[PDB]
Amino acid sequence: MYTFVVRDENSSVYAEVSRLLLATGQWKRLRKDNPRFNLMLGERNRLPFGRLGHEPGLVQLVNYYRGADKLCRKASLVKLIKTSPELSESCTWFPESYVIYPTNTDEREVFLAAYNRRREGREGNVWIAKSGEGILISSEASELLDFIDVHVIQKYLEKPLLLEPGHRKFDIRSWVLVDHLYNIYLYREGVLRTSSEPYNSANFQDKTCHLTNHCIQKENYGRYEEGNEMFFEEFNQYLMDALNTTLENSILLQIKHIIRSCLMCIEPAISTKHLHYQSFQLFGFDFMVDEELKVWLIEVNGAPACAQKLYAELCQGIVDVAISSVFPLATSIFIKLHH
Amino acid sequence: MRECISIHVGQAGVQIGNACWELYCLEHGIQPDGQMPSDKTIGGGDDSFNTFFSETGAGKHVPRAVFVDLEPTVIDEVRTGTYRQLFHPEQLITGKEDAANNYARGHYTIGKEIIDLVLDRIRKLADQCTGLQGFLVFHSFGGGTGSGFTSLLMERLSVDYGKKSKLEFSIYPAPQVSTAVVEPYNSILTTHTTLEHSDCAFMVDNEAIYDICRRNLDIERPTYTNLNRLISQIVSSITASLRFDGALNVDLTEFQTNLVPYPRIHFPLATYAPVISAEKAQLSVAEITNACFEPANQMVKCDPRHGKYMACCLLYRGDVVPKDVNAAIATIKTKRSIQFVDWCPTGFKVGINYQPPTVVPGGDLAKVQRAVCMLSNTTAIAEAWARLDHKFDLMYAKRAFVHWYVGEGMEEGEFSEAREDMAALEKDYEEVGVD
Amino acid sequence: REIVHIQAGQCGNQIGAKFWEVISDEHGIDPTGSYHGDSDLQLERINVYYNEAGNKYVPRAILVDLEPGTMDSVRSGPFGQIFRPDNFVFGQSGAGNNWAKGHYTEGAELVDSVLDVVRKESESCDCLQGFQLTHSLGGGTGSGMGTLLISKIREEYPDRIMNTFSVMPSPKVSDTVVEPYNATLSVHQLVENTDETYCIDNEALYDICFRTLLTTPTYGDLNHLVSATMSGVTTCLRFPGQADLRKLAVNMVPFPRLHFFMPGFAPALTVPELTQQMFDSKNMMAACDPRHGRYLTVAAIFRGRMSMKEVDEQMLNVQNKNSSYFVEWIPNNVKTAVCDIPPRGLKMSATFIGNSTAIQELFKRISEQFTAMFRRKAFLHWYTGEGMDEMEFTEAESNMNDLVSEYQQYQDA
Amino acid sequence: MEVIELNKCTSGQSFEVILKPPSDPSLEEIQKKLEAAEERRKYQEAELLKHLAE
Ligand SMILES: Nc1nc2c(ncn2[C@@H]2O[C@H](COP(=O)(O)OP(=O)(O)OP(=O)(O)O)[C@@H](O)[C@H]2O)c(=O)[nH]1
Ligand SMILES: Nc1ncnc2c1ncn2[C@@H]1O[C@H](COP(=O)(O)OP(=O)(O)CP(=O)(O)O)[C@@H](O)[C@H]1O
Ligand SMILES: CO[C@H]1C[C@H]2CC[C@@H](C1)N2c1c(-c2c(F)cc(F)cc2F)c(Cl)nc2ncnn12
Ligand SMILES: Nc1nc2c(ncn2[C@@H]2O[C@H](COP(=O)(O)OP(=O)(O)O)[C@@H](O)[C@H]2O)c(=O)[nH]1
Ligand SMILES: [Mg+2]
Ligand SMILES: [Mg+2]
Ligand SMILES: [Mg+2]
Repeated sequence: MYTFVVRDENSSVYAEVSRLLLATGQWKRLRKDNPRFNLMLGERNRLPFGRLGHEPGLVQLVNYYRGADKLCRKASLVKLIKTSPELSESCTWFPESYVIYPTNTDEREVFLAAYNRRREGREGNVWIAKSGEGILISSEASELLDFIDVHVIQKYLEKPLLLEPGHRKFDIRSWVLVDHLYNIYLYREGVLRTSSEPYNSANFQDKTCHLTNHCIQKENYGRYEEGNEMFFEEFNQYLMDALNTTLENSILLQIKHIIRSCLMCIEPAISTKHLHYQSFQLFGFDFMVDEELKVWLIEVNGAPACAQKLYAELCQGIVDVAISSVFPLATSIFIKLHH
Repeated sequence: MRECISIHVGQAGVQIGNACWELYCLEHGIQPDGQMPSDKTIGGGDDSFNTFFSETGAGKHVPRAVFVDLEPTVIDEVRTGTYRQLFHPEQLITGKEDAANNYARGHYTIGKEIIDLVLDRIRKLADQCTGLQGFLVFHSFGGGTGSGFTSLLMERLSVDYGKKSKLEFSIYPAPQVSTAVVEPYNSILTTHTTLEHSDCAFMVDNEAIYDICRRNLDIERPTYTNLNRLISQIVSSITASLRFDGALNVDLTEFQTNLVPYPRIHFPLATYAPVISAEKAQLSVAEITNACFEPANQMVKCDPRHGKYMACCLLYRGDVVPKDVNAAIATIKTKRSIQFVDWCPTGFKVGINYQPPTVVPGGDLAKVQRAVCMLSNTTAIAEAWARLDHKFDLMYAKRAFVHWYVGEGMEEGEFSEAREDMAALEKDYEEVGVD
Repeated sequence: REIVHIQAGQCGNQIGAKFWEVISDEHGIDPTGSYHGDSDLQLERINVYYNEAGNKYVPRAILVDLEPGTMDSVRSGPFGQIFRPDNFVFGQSGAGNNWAKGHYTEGAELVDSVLDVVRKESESCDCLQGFQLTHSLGGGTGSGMGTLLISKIREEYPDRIMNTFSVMPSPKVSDTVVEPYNATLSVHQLVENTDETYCIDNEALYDICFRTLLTTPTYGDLNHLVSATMSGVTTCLRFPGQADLRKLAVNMVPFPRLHFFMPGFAPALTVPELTQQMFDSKNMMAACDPRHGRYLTVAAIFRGRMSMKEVDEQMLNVQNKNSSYFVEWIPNNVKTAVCDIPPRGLKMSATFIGNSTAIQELFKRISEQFTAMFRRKAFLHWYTGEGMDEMEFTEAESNMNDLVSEYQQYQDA
Repeated sequence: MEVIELNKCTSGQSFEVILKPPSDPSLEEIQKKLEAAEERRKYQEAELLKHLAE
């Protein structure tokens, strides 16, 4: 039988993973400080990877890839994409972004240079600053740079795809699981997190309409769809009925390509293929879709939460492919993205 | 010719010492009788191998080495072994009861009584030296003698020979081949005391060697003999630049100069390829060089990809030409995750000896045309400190076994004092390799 | 690395005699002291327990009792003639199952004669590592005089290791009414003056003989069981494995007072079977259930030709499947040694040595019998009649109760 | 991609590759600490022997 620990209680996904392992009967939960485990559901910060893989006669597995933070912090991702030969700045699917430091390694000057080339040509100059709180959408760099009070200034997508009825923008979230063999698995069920407010290009002040976070939106809500969560069957039907196309063709192909590009770029840096311990990890990818049905990467979440409807299925998927493949027990829900 | 004196302390140091000097004799064509047919200088000479061997009038070549253990079981084997006639009895020093895996007993209680005798024997060797470069110190981290007496000796050597350089070869404790529970204590205690006296320390983790022995030489339960035979190959590769004509690492001070930009961060990681079983029935320059960046070939299990380099040296033996090395480096520079500190250039110092690696007859390591040892100062080795410090913390929180140390005259304060220094060391590594 | 062996009282001498019977066979020595072995591996550490005389090997053993009975019995059956005749030290009074007599009165007049024999054996030791005593805590001589010997040996050899094989009172089987007094007073001494104490219980020894293993067991059967264990725990000391009493104690004893060990033995059985047996409660010789506490440390010794890679698999398996029973805060607290020479009649064997907090059950059991009698001062006059003060009883009781709570502290940590 | 300091000999050769540019206690103090520990031992043994004499 096998043993595991729980480093971070606040995790909704692995809280569910925890129960289903215990339920199998063949898994024992030791106390967090007990170093005689096979699986570690670790903390989000300063996880001690250095101590893993040194207990004799114990195959150890951890639910995080050391170094995956290169992808999952917004300053890191920008730096990664700009400097990686693989991305090669040949990333047409990532919004023009710049890394700015508060006056309190920086590219504030090149940002202004691009901002001004844009305003000479009368091209749309709306940008977004980020690092529910701490975001400002402005059509002018002065209003962007007095938020200087590490941040990322990113070109705002002024022509997003808007759902009808409602004239409302949305975000897509994909869940991706990478196992110990660095197989890339895409959860077939994504979710669209919707705005319940019609989009308005004249007013960026009222942020909620512009933003799609379930947090901000919470606070019309649930009028078009429940909890502003449209899943893939409905959205695919919408695309067919409204734009005479499918989710697979118009959007999913681009999503799979982006997921592949990101994870294959960092694979030689984080792979545990020839290590003394091994890693798997669940990621949440966030995308936005413009009106020409082009997909843009917004952010990668290293510690993602799931949608209530799907907490059951996804957490079972993790136990099956990511955990039981290392520690066997006594119509896949994943799409395998090959290399 | 500038001489080098080797000091082997405790069971681990002495037994590895045996393997090294056996291998040295094979590499130089010195026989167990001490005669060296190729050496036509007799009872004399300035040659490079003379840095490790002195010569008697009868043409006997004698190791510039001292063996010291607090009990006689291990060194008595040297006294009666195949290469027994190589050493003068002066050289082998034994006490009669050991330090019982107690740092305090080795450093204070027994160290005080045998330190003078040991220094006097070392002095005898130094007196035979025209120019003395320094010492090479072999010991375990976990033994009472290996930890406790070595740290005492290092302090005294700093006094007696202030100018001279000191290099350690240290055995990191591994539970698979260790019978002592208190090793974490002895390791951070000896590391604390010995830190400001060591110019460069090469750590070898028994866990790494054990695994390399099981998986590459297909040995189910390696013995010390197996582990030491392998360790001596790494040690030989490291010291070959002293015993042979070369221009890279010819004097002990080059090691610190080339590998250590910071005094406290003087623990280079070693990696060795190829390791192939004699049984089993080849690797190009680019292949063995690329192997050096594989965790499974490292003397310490850690992940350099998540650390920063400060220096890197490649030590080749056997057939290797410079253009091949440059080529291999270029292809690796592309594929693998190698990063250096901002204040250091991203470069390699390379040494090539034409003599291929030697192997003990009847051993497990098959002879290799080409072999390479990489020495890199990486912040990733700090993983080994954290591992060791954690085990320390677990026991010291309950003061487990602490009474054995206080009872030998140590203060509980020295425990915390040592632990604090280790904590500072960990931070030093973090500041340097993490952004 | 010489050890001096002392056996005291009837139980002490009977068990001690069987021990020398067993290891003499292992080192191939015959009842005259002559060596007739096939291997030179037998004599490489034979000095640890024997003196060389001359082509004859003599046990460095000292036999002690307050009555001549048991000593005569030792001298009668083989290997009775191997012992140095001037190492028999006996009186004539006996101790009448009275700890006070053994410790203070009858024992005190005999104790100097023992120390002279101890001193003469010690001077022919190139470097004495320490002493081992075999005795019982129930009676008067082994318990009372035995702990007196330990105290006086500690005074003259304060830097040497003192180990005991101590037979403790049984949960349900007793043949001495005043046993809780003798045991509690002994434990008080043991806690302070020994480095390691192996706890032996006769009921446990009997159940093993009666159930697992041989109907109608006798003391000879129980004594043979103890000897097998004693042979096992000392295998590393007299064969080529690195190692000595002090190194053993350093790794087995995290806290000075908590040095009471539960010994175990196993067993055509296989390795994996050996390993799961030696950890079983019914293989325990101290009638305490390891499942009622946690292991501070564990030493296992395997004897014979066997796959040592397989043995390490088995050792790790068992801990991993029972990590709840080992303390987390003592990393790698389970150790294993292997010796290639097997005990006689067995292809392979395994000896278990556990430092478990479960041993607190023994002392709290001793404590509850002691307090039952002492609260009514029952049979106390036989002890105060030899000069003892009641306060010495109160102190012994308090110390052992302290011992119990310390085991509980680390069991929960 | 530069190579420099190529020293060469019968035995072998050495050189450097660069891929990118950058951007004690006295004998008395030891004696004192060894003697202090010895004194703490002597003291502890003294207490034991006093305790035993009692
Ligand atoms: N690689 C290797 N490690 C060894 C050898 N001998 C012992 N060790 C390791 O060293 C530690 C024990 O220290 P020893 O060197 O045996 O101790 P010592 O220096 O003799 O110390 P005392 O015996 O306490 O006086 C354990 O971790 C062993 O695994 C050896 O021959 N080779
Ligand atoms: N360039 C851009 N153009 C238009 N909208 C953008 C944008 N960048 C971000 N957004 C909007 O910002 C919202 C939230 O941004 P973001 O996801 O970076 O915040 P966050 O990281 O705190 C939540 P999470 O971590 O779960 O993604 C998204 O719903 C998206 O609609
Ligand atoms: C109450 O009395 C106790 C002391 C004497 C007298 C009876 C018996 C028990 N006992 C024994 C036992 C014996 C036993 F049978 C069962 C047991 F659990 C533990 C033993 F030690 C043996 Cl094994 N050999 C004996 N020889 C002489 N007595 N004697
Ligand atoms: N295991 C064992 N126990 C014994 C033997 N002889 C006596 N005992 C037990 O020892 C206990 C009393 O201790 P004993 O040695 O006889 O008293 P002492 O002579 O004053 O030390 C009683 O329970 C006896 O049954 C024996 O040969 N073997
Ligand atoms: Mg976020
Ligand atoms: Mg030793
Ligand atoms: Mg009797």
